[PDB]
Amino acid sequence: ACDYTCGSNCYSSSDVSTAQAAGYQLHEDGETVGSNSYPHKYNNYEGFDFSVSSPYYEWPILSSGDVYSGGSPGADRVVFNENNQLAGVITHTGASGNNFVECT
Ligand SMILES: Nc1nc2c(ncn2[C@@H]2O[C@H](CO)[C@@H](OP(=O)(O)O)[C@H]2O)c(=O)[nH]1
Ligand SMILES: [Ca+2]
Repeated sequence: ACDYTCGSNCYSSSDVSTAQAAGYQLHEDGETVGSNSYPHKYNNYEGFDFSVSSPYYEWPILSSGDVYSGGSPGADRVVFNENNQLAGVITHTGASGNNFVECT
């Protein structure tokens, strides 16, 4: 069974924790990756009821199981805070335009 389901993509906790770690590392180092420069702040315009505090940061998680290193980030994201706390897993799948919805 999936720990997180983003549209048709299925993630375990281990996929999440690996993505997140990659992301937080760049963050800590003040480096970015991709044309969209990940990781970058997540404003929470959506108003998700996250249980950890802001600031929030978004980082792609890939259905391939690989760590994001550039190119298309797909639709799914991990959201972490300043404390390397998992805020949640979100996606553009099933959300209009460029909005997000949560993975279930
Ligand atoms: N929809 C949305 N986009 C945000 C938010 N904070 C920053 N953005 C950025 O604005 C861009 C337009 O959605 C996004 O790129 P991305 O979602 O394709 O990765 C996202 O990184 C937020 O709270 N909601
Ligand atoms: Ca996996």
